[PDB]
Parts: sequence; structure tokens; C-alpha cells
Amino acid sequence: TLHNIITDTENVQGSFSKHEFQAETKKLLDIVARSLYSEKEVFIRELISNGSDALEKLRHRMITTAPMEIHLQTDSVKGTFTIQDTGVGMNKEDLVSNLGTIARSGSKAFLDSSSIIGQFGVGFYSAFMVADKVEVYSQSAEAPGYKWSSDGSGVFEVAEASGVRQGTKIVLHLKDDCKEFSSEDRVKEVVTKYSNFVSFPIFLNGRRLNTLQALWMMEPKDISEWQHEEFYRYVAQAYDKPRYTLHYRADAPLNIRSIFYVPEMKPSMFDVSRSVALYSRKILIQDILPKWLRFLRGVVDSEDIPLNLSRELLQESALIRKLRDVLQQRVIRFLLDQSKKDPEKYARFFEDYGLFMREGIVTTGEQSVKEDIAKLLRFESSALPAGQQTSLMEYSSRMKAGTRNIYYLCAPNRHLAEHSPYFEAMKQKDMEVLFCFEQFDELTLLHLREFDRKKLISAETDIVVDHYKEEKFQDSKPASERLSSEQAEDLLAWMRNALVQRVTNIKVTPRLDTHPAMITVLEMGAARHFLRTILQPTLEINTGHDLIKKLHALKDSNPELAQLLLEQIYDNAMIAAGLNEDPRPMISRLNQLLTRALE
Amino acid sequence: TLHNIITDTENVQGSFSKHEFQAETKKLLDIVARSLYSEKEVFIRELISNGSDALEKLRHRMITAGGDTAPMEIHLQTDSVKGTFTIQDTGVGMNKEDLVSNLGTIARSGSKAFLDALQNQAEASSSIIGQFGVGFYSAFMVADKVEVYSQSAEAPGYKWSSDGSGVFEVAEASGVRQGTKIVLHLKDDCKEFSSEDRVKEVVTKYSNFVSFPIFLNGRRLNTLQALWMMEPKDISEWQHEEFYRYVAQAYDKPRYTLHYRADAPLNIRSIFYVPEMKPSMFDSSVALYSRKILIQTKATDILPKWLRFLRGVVDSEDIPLNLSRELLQESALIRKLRDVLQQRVIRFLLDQSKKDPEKYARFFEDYGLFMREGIVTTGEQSVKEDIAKLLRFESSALPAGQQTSLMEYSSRMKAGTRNIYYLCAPNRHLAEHSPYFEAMKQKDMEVLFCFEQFDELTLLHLREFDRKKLISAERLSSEQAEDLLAWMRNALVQRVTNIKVTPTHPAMITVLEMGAARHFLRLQPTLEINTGHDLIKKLHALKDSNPELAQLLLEQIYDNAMIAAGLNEDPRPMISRLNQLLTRALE
Ligand SMILES: Nc1ncnc2c1ncn2[C@@H]1O[C@H](COP(=O)(O)OP(=O)(O)OP(=O)(O)O)[C@@H](O)[C@H]1O
Ligand SMILES: Nc1ncnc2c1ncn2[C@@H]1O[C@H](COP(=O)(O)OP(=O)(O)O)[C@@H](O)[C@H]1O
Ligand SMILES: [Co+2]
Ligand SMILES: [Co+2]
Ligand SMILES: [Co+2]
Ligand SMILES: [Co+2]
Repeated sequence: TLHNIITDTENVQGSFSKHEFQAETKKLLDIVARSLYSEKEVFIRELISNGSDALEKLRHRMITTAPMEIHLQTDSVKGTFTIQDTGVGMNKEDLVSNLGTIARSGSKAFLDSSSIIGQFGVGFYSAFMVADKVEVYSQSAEAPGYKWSSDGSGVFEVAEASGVRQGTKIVLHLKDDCKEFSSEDRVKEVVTKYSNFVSFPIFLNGRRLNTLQALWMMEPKDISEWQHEEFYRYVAQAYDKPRYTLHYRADAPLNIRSIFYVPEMKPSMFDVSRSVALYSRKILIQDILPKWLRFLRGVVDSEDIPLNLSRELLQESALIRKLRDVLQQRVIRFLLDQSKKDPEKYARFFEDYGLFMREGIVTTGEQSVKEDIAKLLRFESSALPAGQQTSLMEYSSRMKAGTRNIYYLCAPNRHLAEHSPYFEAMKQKDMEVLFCFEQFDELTLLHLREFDRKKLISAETDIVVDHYKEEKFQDSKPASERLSSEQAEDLLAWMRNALVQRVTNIKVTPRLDTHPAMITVLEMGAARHFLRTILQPTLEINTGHDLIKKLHALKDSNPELAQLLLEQIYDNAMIAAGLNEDPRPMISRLNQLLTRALE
Repeated sequence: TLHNIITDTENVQGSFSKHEFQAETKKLLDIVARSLYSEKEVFIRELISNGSDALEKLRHRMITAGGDTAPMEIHLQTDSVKGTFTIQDTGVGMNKEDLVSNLGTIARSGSKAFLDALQNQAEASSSIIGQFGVGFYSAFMVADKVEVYSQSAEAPGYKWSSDGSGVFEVAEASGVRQGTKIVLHLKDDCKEFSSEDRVKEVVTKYSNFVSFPIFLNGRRLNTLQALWMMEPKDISEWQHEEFYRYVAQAYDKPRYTLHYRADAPLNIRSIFYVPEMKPSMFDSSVALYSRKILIQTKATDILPKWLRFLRGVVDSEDIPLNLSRELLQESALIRKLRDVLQQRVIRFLLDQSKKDPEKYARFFEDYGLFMREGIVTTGEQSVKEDIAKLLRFESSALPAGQQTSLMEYSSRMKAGTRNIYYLCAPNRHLAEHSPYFEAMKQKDMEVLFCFEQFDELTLLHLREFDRKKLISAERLSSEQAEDLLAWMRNALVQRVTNIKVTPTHPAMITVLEMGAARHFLRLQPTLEINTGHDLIKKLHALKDSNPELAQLLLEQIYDNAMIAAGLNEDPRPMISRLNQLLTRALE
């Protein structure tokens, strides 16, 4: 039933010849020039890094004055890119060894700090992506200037040159394909993109470039609020200022140097339907954050993320997942700390960004992550004054020992919640009820399902499950102000005839006071969400209510007006339940009822 | 104020000394083994691709040599006790010379030299995957020891073995089957590749559409056919639906299918799907392949951003690949492909609106936000008007629910008409009663009614379409009303500031500026009263007789008009008060 050809049948015969790996050098040069880097512009990043390393070496040799800088020159008339650094330079041996040998890195044998970028020994050859001819003038410290020249076809020549300034100058005779790198504006774009945090001054055609400090690598105390505003505007390409700043450093289990910002501007709803930069040794390298935290701006840097040869890919997908989980938990802890510090400011944050907390809860499969994010949610309570926000953890700490459920109610505003027909039935019990006003709060709590091993249950659902338990409820009005059992059952029989296929059951409830009726569905939250795109509703009436009392008299007094009224009582309860369809078609019927009621 | 040190001051003194470029082979071996890819699991994709190429070379030789139609298979075996991963193909194999040359030399590609000598039309020219010469070394990322047994089809078997540290060994071996067998002794941290389920995940991810059958521990894996390589007619509708669910990881059906084949600027065999299900807040896309091997599960450079709602596959045998085989090189051919594909999809969707306008109306309802996003995002005015051909709006000349396009409108204009006008309103009731729509109606003419979100932002960025700019268009006696008017103006001073009289519904709400209406749905309405309605003449009578009932009645007339104007879709705040009004009315 299985088809396998792999069997241990091979046996070594005689001696073995030992060999050594070889390399096709000319083929390797073509690979680096045509297939290594996915974008041609990164040759500027490679040459600047080499200039930075050469300067870092000279700075190290200054322990035993001279200017230490990088100069870029573009000539559109001759189509040349030129970079010159004032670093250690290279002698006759170093030019042949370092530049002539692929994968040979002098920056490897130099050790023996953490300010060197090169390690692979191939980055220099990126110049042959954009240039047909490359000239290198190098003058070593102490040390006879030499000129290195090649075309990238597998051969180079070296001759002694005079008048070579200390350091190294490299001239790229650009191909006709890549004349854009003889443009000053284009070259300045690439420098700002990849090399904006170099530790040495960079000059472009005589003008000094506005390099920045890598704030994420600095001590948080040495960073002012003004410095964070400037950095936020650069990394987020924004014009405002951050309302929250998280500067997170860690060394275990992973190296982390990061800064996250929350914009003071509210998120654009156009951009929400359609964020953080990753760096290494202060060079841009472009997953890191969960989807629901995409509203964060800033920078993440981790020495534990290996880069591929082209310096544009991350190699440890298991570490990125682990990094993302660490960052996620650190942001949750930070946001909770903002709630306790300034709850008024956090109330505006949750109002502008709370939608991301709800998305994260709905789209996550891990229950512990759902509950971690749910700690950020804020609601009102029936046990607290109006306007005072609370949380699920604060609700849990008020629960008695004998309770195992968290009750909530979803209504547009505080007044509708306090005077809801579903909260009137809950007042007969002595449980606290969360008041949730946001449009997607019910969907969120439905996906959350439980918090701290306590089941979430809506007021509407609990009212229906009480029907299948004990009738432990008393009417808010004495029996003298309600219909008798003969009168109520006579009314219920008429209602079932006038509302055949519209309702499943009609019953009298002793749990209402101000409202004449209500609609109950066991899975009310799921019905309200499905309506965002004829079910089996139950109509529960208040026989103590004057409007219901008048309905019983109208079915014999004015039978046609009584049916018109019954339809409006049903519609009012459907609207109040959040289960109404289009409210426009009922306005025509309601105006007809108002004229007839007013004689 | 300038400071430049770059000056032409160098002059060569002496003679040149010529040298050839070198390679530090031991360091380079390490670079190509672990520094090329983003995932170490890639060694499985590389070794299966190499075995496919060996099988392809064997199939090509048999066109002339005429073998016997050997099995031609790829077999994988895992051993979780010894920690080994084994792959064997029944392909063309390698003698001792080819083992030392191909395996021992970095960037040496025998498949590349095979491709160069083939006739450019031969079948094997478009299906051989190798070219770089480094893919095999990815095994040393996951293995401390690599052994290769190979038997060529000529005349002796050989064993090639190495640890990946500069040297390798070659010896004669007996019992070596025709083809190549590679045994990887997995490192401790890469033991997962000795697990059957893990190997099956990698094969499915990258090599699911390899031509030749693939066996794992005696069980077949690649059962799916590359549908994009077939003739569009020879593909039935049920095959597209089943292939769509696989490529899109979906569970519905495609509402639109575009099977696109072309040869310029690149060879392209592609299949695009539009899902039948709407996008949701809780949330793959078009994958890129090359010679049946996955390059990117989410292609980035081939389609514009606004077409990210499309699902499916694009395969190109000659697109310039990055060394990592998970990226594309920067190429003018790839930039032209994106423009060709953009025009192709636009044309396809335009043909669907002619083929089935009702079905296209449902499509534009679900995915119109991507058309609108495309017009705002792109910078070329020519592609703005191309995407604008897909836009649909309502009109004042057509009844409600009927749609028209910008081209399906520039025709019905008058002869001397260089302008076209639109009105972005929440709904039709507000648009038909907009004071600016009356002005655009007195001078004949017709206004587009735009109700969708960002419809205003779309037409503003559109500026001009079809060489024509888009310019926004922005019984009760004789005088018993003022006694009711001034009473109505006073009872709701905080809601409206203008209450008029206009000759079913007792009253209606109108809004002056439409920009203020959408701000309210996230203003100053004009309550227009009719003197002839019963509730209005009843409100005038109850005004002084029953003041409590008159206040509840006025509030209900106001709220009912707000509902009829679409400015109140959740009438929950009124239910309790309406119940009090009904009770006091039926005394
Ligand atoms: N501007 C320079 N001045 C002095 N020495 C240099 C300069 N550029 C390169 N070198 C030397 O030549 C060597 C060639 O480096 P190459 O750019 O090929 O790779 P790398 O920078 O060592 O490593 P990577 O490939 O990771 O960038 C370097 O190790 C360095 O020692
Ligand atoms: N069965 C086989 N498995 C792997 N390589 C083989 C096989 N038969 C022949 N070869 C040769 O080994 C060479 C090494 O290829 P590799 O280093 O992976 O780079 P590429 O695949 O791009 O040529 C191939 O070009 C191919 O000619
Ligand atoms: Co054995
Ligand atoms: Co307690
Ligand atoms: Co000169
Ligand atoms: Co040819």
C-alpha cells in the first residue's frame, strides 16, 4: 500500500579522494551585480557603510584631530557618483586582498567596538550594479597612493598614484541605465532613507546633510519631550506630536531597542480600511507588531535578528514571532499604566483608538491574548455614577463569592442603559451590569466569551434563561393595577391572532415597570450582529402598564384602532431591542396611528 | 559656505599590475549556506527543485535516446530516531566528474549550461529551475553532514560526502540506483525536519505544483495541478472553484475568473479571481510563481495596491529573480507588467459590466472602495480615468436604485455641454431636496447623485474625466401658521433655526450643505411644515388646549421627519417618549 524506493543498499568501494571546494569567480561577480540586491539604489548604502567602517577604524587608531567625514559628489554632465572618506585607507596589499577577493572582509580580521557594519566581504561589489567602471584611490595612514580600477568582468589592475588624500575616494562611472544616481535630489533621497543615522558627517556636493541621532539606542532620560516630537515627526512623516511615547529597552530574552508613538491626531478612517521601521546598526532594513497595533509609529531594533546577504531579509521567523509577543505584552502593560496615571487622557485614547483593541480581540485565537487586550477596554457600570468609566478587572473585584458571571448591557448612551427595559428586569436581581456604548462592543464581548474564568452574559440573554428556571420575580405594581388572569389571557389570545407569523410566543412578564413590552431573543447579541447585513422573537407584555391596559379595552372598543396600536407596540419593542429593520416604512403607519388616536 | 574635499588631484605614476578577482571559498561556502534565505526550511525547496531538473534532463534525453519511461519520481524519507532527512530522485544522475564539478564549485550550474545548449523552444527550456549554482549548499544550513549517492546513465556509482567546512570526499559506491540520493544528518536545532508533518508543510508551501510525483515515506504529496499552465478552454468551471479555494485559502466560489496568458514583456501564465464573499474587518492574496515554484505567497511588484482584492496566481518563467528566490529584481519588464495587468483587469471588469450589469452592480457595491482608493492613490491622470470607467453613481434623471457610469452620461449631455456635475449626499431624499440641486435643475441639466463613502474624495482627486472636469454642484387658514410656527420655533430652539411652510408626511427635514450632513452621521436642518396635514392642524389646536400633549406631538413630528430624511437610523432614544405620547393620546 506504500511506494518507497529509498533503501540502505549503497556501500563504499575502495579508497576515497579528498577534494576542496572551489568557486566560479566571474559567475559570482555577475550574481552580485544582477541578482543579490533587489533594488539598485542600495549601492549608496553599501559605500557609505564602508566609509563609516574605515572612519571607525581610524577613530580606534586615534588612541595611539584629522577631519572624519564622508563626501558625496554627483556629476550629471559626466554621469559619475563619487564617495570619499577620510578613514584608514588601504595600501597595496589591502587593495588587492580586500577588494580583489570576494567574501574577504578586512573588518573581520580587525576585531581585534560594535560600530562596524561590514562582515560578509561582498558589499563593495554592489557598485557594479550601477557602474561600468569603478576607480578607487586609497591612501593608508603612515604607509604611497594607489589607484584600483576594474570593470567587474573578472580582472582588476593596481598602479601607484600621487596626490592621494588620506582615506579612500571611489568614482562610479554610472551605466546609461542608472543615470538617476548622478542627480543630487535622487542621491539625497537614498542617503536619508538608509544612512540617516550615520555617526559621521556626510556632505553632498559641499553641503552638509542633516543626519539624525538614533534615539532608540540612547538613554530614555537623556531624551526630552521635544526630541521625541522631532523624531516622531520624522519616523511617522507627520506634522503633529505624539500623545504617548514608549521607549522600550530589553536584553533578555532578546535584545530590544525600540520607541513607539501614538499620534495625537485621531486615525483617518480612510487609512484604517487600507507602520514601524526596523533597523540594524543604524541602517534601515525592511511582521514585527500584531495587526491590531498598526496604529503605532516608531522604530524597532534587535541585534538578535540575523540579516541575509543583501541586508533586506530577516532570517529567524521564530524569533520575530517571539519578538512580536514580547512587544505586544509590553504595549499592553504600557497602555494600562497610562490608564492609571491619567484616566482622563486614556479615555480620549480609547475613544480614538479603541476600535483596534476590539479588532485584536475578535481576530485572535488565543484566549489569554483576548483577555490581555480586554484589560484595555473601558465601560460604565450600574454600580457607579454616570460618566465614571470602569474595567472588567474592576468589575471582577466587586463580584461576590457566589457569583460566576459578568453581566453586560449594550445601549447607545448612559440614559438608554439606565432606563432600558432589560435593565429593569435586571434590577430585580442584585448583580452589577456593565454599560457598553460603542457600536462594536457587543461583538467584542461575544468573541471574548469569558474573562478571568467568568462567563460573559448579556442582560437580554439572562432574561430569557430565567424563563427556563424559577419564577422568582414580583411585579413592580400591586395586583390591583394589573389585568386579571382572565383579562390578560383574553388579551394574549387576541395578540397571537393579530401577530401570527411575526412573533413566536407572546407572554406576560412581571419584570417590567416603565415600558409596556419588550422583545426577547436568547441569542440577542448574535441576532443584532446578523442584522448588520423574520427570526423567532418573543413579545413580553406588562399588564400593569396603562398602554397595555388601554390595549385590552381597545380590542372591544375600537378593534381596528387596537390592531393599529398593537403593531406600533411591537415595532417600538423591536426598535428598543435593536432588531428593527428599516425605520422609514413604519413612519407612515405611525402617523396614521397618531391621527386616529387624537380623534 | 560650501565644503567639498573631492577634487581631481590624483595622477598615476608607474605601470599597472594586473590581477584576477579571487574568492575566499571557505567563507563564501558559509555565506551561500545560511545567509541567502529568510527561512532555513528552504533547503527542501532547493533539493526538490534540483531533483525536478534532473528528471527534466532525463525526459529530454529520452526524446532522442529513447529509454524505457522510467518511474521518474522524487522520494522523501524522514527518520526521527537518527535525525536524518533523505531525498532521492530517479533523474539523470551524476558521474564522478559531474559530482566534483557541480557540487564542489560554488556558482557552477550544470543546469544553466544545459539550458544554454537547448533549442529555445524545447519543453525543458521553460521548466528547468536552477541557474545560480548555489542552491544545493542550503543543505549545510540544517545538516552537520551531507552525503550524496549518484549513479549516471552511461557505461559506476559514487558517494559524495562533506561537512560543509571547506573540503569534501568522493568514493566509488555499489548498489546506487539510477539517479541521485542525498542524505542530510540534521543538526540538533533542525531536528524538526526529521518529522513527517513538518516536511509535508514545507513541500506543500513551495513545491506543491512540481511536475513530477513526490513521495514522503511512501505517500504521495503534490496532487494539485498547476491550472495556470493549461489552455483556458480545457479548464471547467468546477476546476476554477476548487483551485480558487486552494490558492485563496477560501471556502466560497469565485464570482469572476480571468485566465490571462501572454508572452510580452514577460512570459506570464496567470489566473485571477474575485471572491464572491465580501471583505470583513476580521482578517492571502495573489501568489507569484516561476516555473511552478512559489516565489512569494503575497506578490508585491506585479499588481497595483488597489487590485489587492484579487486572488490567484501569476507565473513567469523569465522574470528576473533575486538570489534568495523569494524576491524580484528591479526591472523595467516588471514595471511594464504591472501596467499591462492593470489595463487588462480594468478591461475585464468593464466587459463584465456589459455582460451582466446586475451582477456587476453587486460587485461594485462590495469592492467599489478599491476603485475609489485607486483613483486617489495613483498619480497619472490617464489611469485615474481608466479606473473611473468602473465607477457607478445614481442620477436625477434615473429612478432610485439604478446606476450610471461617467461614460454612460457624457453621451446623454446636450450638444453645447462641456461640464458635468455631481452632488455627494447621504441618501436620495436629501439630494432631491438640496437647495443647490434646485439651482442646477432650473437651468435644465442633470446632476450625479453620489451616496457612497469617499465618493466626494474620489471625484475631487479625479478632477477631470473624458477631457471634462468634475465640478461639484455646491388648509390651515392663511396665517394661523405663525402662531404655530413661532411656537414650534420656540419649543426646539436647540435643534433647528429655520421652520418654513411648503405646499403624505406631516413635515420633512432638508439640509442646506451636504458636507454638514455626513458630519452629523459620524448641522442646521430646515423643518418644512405642511399646512394641510391633519397632525399639523391638530398640533395648532393642541398648542393651547393640551400643552403637554402638544410638546410630545411636536417632538414626534420632528423625529419622524428626521427618520424619513435618513438622518436618524436608530430611533431608540424616542421609544420611551413615543410610548408616553401614545398613552396620553388614548385617554
Ligand atoms: N572606503 C574604504 N576605506 C578603507 N577600507 C575599505 C573601504 N571600503 C572597503 N574597505 C575594506 O575592504 C573590505 C571589503 O569590504 P566589502 O564591502 O567587500 O564587504 P564588507 O564591508 O567587509 O562586508 P559586507 O559585505 O557585510 O558589507 C572591507 O572589509 C574593508 O576592510
Ligand atoms: N539529482 C541532482 N540533484 C542536484 N543537483 C544535480 C542533480 N543532477 C545534476 N545536478 C547538478 O548539480 C548542479 C548544482 O546545482 P546548484 O548548486 O543547486 O545550483 P543550480 O541548481 O542553480 O545549478 C546543478 O546545476 C545540476 O547540474
Ligand atoms: Co547504510
Ligand atoms: Co471579593
Ligand atoms: Co583629472
Ligand atoms: Co537561445
